[PDB]
Amino acid sequence: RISNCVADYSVLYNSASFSTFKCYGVSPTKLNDLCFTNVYADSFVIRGD
Amino acid sequence: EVRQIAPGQTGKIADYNYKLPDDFTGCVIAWNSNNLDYNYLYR
Repeated sequence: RISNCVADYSVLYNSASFSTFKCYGVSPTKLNDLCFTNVYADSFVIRGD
Repeated sequence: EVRQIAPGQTGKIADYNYKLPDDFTGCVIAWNSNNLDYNYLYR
């Protein structure tokens, strides 16, 4: 969980470093606009397939 | 980078360089060109 921050989804939205940036439910543009109650994120690593 | 350069465009290709609007279109074919003809750039 994260809070107590200020976000900038911009550098991730444009800097394509995030390769397979495929998303749902939202506009990965309007991501740098909308605000949320709270966030959660899981991370991991897997094979290339 | 077919999926990259395509409708459903998003990325520096789109904003920076090149993304024509969404109109019903076809696609491009496969070949060798760096070593079948390099230093060539986007916009």
